[PDB]
Amino acid sequence: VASGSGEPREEAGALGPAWDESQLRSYSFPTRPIPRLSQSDPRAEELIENEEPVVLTDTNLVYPALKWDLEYLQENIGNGDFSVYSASTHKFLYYDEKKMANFQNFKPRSNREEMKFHEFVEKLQDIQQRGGEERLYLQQTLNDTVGRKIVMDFLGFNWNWINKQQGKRGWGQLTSNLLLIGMEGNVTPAHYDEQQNFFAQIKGYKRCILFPPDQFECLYPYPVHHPCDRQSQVDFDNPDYERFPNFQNVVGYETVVGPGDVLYIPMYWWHHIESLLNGGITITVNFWYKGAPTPKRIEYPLKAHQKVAIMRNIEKMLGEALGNPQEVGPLLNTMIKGRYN
Ligand SMILES: O=C(O)CNC(=O)c1ncc(-c2cn(CCCc3ccc(Cl)cc3)nn2)cc1O
Ligand SMILES: [Zn+2]
Repeated sequence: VASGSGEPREEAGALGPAWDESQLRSYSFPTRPIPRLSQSDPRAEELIENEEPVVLTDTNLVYPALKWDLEYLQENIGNGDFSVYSASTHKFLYYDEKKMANFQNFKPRSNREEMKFHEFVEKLQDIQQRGGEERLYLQQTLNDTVGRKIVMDFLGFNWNWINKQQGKRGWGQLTSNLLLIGMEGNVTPAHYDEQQNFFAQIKGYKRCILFPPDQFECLYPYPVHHPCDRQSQVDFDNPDYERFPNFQNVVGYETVVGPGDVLYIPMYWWHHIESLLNGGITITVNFWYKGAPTPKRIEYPLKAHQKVAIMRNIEKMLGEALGNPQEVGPLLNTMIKGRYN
C-alpha cells in the first residue's frame, strides 16, 4: 500500500486535514514517501544534483498564482485558443498525433479540442449541473497572448530561484510552461519525460507517484513509434501480470503536493499523477528544461536513464533503416530468440 502516502498535512489556522486518504486511489504496489524539505536545506540541493525527487515547500516559485481560481482566470487570461482534452474516464491517456499515422488500429479515447477559456468553464459548469461523468483536462503552454493581470503574475514568479537551479545543474533552456487545470479524480497515467521538470502546484492537491528509470523493466512502455510513446502499457487499475509480470516488482516514491509545493521530477523518472477524488479543481504549472548535456568521454557503468536513451535510439534507428516502424518488432525478436534469451 501507500506507506509513502503520508499522514495528511494539517493546514495552518487549524482549518482541518487538507485531505484524507479516502481521496487517494487504491493500487497494488508499495510506496515510500518523497521528502518534503525547505529550499535552504542542503539535503534538498543534493537530491536535485543527484537527480532524485524532492518536494520543495517554500520556493515562492509561483506565489502570485496562488490567488488563481477559475473566475480570476476567465476575466484576465484573454481570448486565446486553449487545448482541452476530453475523456470517458478518470484516465487521460494522451496520443502523439504525428506518430498517429503509423498505427491506425489503436483507436483514440481522449481527444483535443480548442476552446476559449469561457467555453471550457462553460463545459465544467454544465457537466457540473447535469452530474455528467465526462471529464476534462485543460493543458496549454501560456504565451504572451494572455491578459495584463496574468503577465504580471507570471513576472512575479521567483525566476531568481529557478534560474539559479538551471545554472547550478548545467541544464539547458526552459522549453515550456504548461498550465494544467483538471477535475477531481482525473488521472494522468504513468509516463516519463525526457526533461528535468519543476512541477509547481497552485490550487488543489495532486498525488504524484514516481518511479526511478531503473524500473523500466516493470513498467513496459509502448514502442517508441507508437502514439503512447513513453507511457506505461500497464493499467494501474487492473494490471495484466501475465503480459507484464515484472509490474509485481514495482515500488514507487509517492507524495501529495498542494498549493505552494514544488515537486522536482528528474528527467526520465516515471510519474503517475492524480487529482485527489472530491478535492475539486486542480491547477498546476510546469517548468521543463532540457537537461544537462552529456559529457564528452563517458563514465561507466552507465546510469539507467542513459540505457533508456540508448534503447530509444535503437528503436528510432531501426525504424528509419527498415523504412517502416512496424518492422521494428519482428526484427528485434528474430535478433533475440534463442540468441540472447
Ligand atoms: O497531470 C499532471 O499533473 C502531470 N502531467 C504531465 O506530467 C505531462 N507530461 C507530459 C505531457 C506531454 C505532452 N506532450 C505533448 C507536447 C508537449 C510537451 C513536450 C515536451 C515535454 Cl517534456 C512535455 C510536454 N508530451 N508530453 C503532458 C502532461 O500533462
Ligand atoms: Zn509528464
